[PDB]
Amino acid sequence: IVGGYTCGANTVPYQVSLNSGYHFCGGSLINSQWVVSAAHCYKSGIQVRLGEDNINVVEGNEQFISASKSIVHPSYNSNTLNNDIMLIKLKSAASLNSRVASISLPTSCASAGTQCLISGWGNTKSSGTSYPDVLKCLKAPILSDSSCKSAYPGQITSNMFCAGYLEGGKDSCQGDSGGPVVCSGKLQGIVSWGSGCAQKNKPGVYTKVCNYVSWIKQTIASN
Amino acid sequence: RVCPRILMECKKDSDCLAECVCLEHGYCG
Repeated sequence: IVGGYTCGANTVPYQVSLNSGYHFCGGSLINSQWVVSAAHCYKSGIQVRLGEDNINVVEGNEQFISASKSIVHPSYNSNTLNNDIMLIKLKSAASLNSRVASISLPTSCASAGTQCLISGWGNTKSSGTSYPDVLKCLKAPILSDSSCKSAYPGQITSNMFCAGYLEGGKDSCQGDSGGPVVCSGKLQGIVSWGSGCAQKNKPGVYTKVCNYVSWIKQTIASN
Repeated sequence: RVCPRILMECKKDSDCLAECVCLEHGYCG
């Protein structure tokens, strides 16, 4: 997260970290057994970490659970990042508590102008590298399709939306992939891609969760 | 450029996804 503030410990209880040695993507706990993330986050041997704030330091609310199964969306395209979504089933259910809680799925898509919360442990510099210890937050509006498509000519499919600021200066960024974009208490977005971070006229691009609610509720209750 | 927001160590550009490149402190971006 570039431009953001510090969420505070466990105030975003559905945020998880995907770890293979180190933190490399986020995700969102959508019940005690399943997390949603970006399909480009797929790796074999994911460990999922719940109840984190400081990723380097054990504060004892955490739960560490391996992924038992990862189900990349059937129409995922790694060249275009279209359908950039994936479900991870946990090897055990997590315990839900006040630090560890799941986020609802939307019943409709959200409109342009609607303010959302984005979180993650990714890079906080738009030039250079600075990776934080503690979870950062950002509030950012869904931008129009027009303005998205013109920011990224050719690259915006119907499964994506832009959120952020055409001015630059605040955006998500590397190591935030797969993490939540939450608007009115529903998971609308997954952190997916951008051209740089926080660059003027290049807002972040997010997977459009409302286009997938069926496929998720399908997959989850069938696996 | 299309660069996914994953945290990925690299040593050369060609290590990275998509049209990310390998930047100065050994991470894609």
